[PDB]
Amino acid sequence: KVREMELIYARAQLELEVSKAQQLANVEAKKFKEMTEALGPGTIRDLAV
Amino acid sequence: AVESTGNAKAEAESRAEAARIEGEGSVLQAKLKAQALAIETEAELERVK
Repeated sequence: KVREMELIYARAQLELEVSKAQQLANVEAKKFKEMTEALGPGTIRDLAV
Repeated sequence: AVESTGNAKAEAESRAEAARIEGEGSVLQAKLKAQALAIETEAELERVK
């Protein structure tokens, strides 16, 4: 029974964990996408060339 | 022969008696211990849940 409850904590906490990492990955990637959409191709072009 | 076998038989049967009372007593005490651990881990599993 302790193994069972342990499976409950495991599945729940793992799901919340993956959801957190996913949502943070979302805000991060959306942030970087906002950056490249903002400063534009030519700015990173300036940094590169 | 009868003397030494008699005393050795007495001490040996004494050990057998102690082993038997220890036996059944271990059985019952292990059983009550089983119910105790059962109810304790049950309520514990509940509140922890």
